[PDB]
Amino acid sequence: SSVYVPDE
Amino acid sequence: GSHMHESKEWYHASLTRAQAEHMLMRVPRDGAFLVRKRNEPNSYAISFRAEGKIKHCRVQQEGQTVMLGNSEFDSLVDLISYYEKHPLYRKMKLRYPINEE
Repeated sequence: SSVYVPDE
Repeated sequence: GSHMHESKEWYHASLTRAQAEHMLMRVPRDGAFLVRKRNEPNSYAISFRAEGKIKHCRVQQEGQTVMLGNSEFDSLVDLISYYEKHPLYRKMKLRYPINEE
């Protein structure tokens, strides 16, 4: 459930 | 070079996400950043502060190169050098490295 900056 | 980040002060190897956020929250400043090795194979994270919030961006090591989104670089050091000069997230650039103590 780690939130990262969205891919792409 | 492929492993040149291993002697960079902004690289923290297996620092955890929580440890990275703790460091970024001590004296918060937009543009602050560090790089850490994630607990997944061939994976790193840039942990940084931009526009008043703390965020994390995944970087993939693919063979000899690294990828951030669709952008390929020869190495992590080259990636970090580029994002000191050009924005990483919105208009924020990497400016204030959090150094290993």
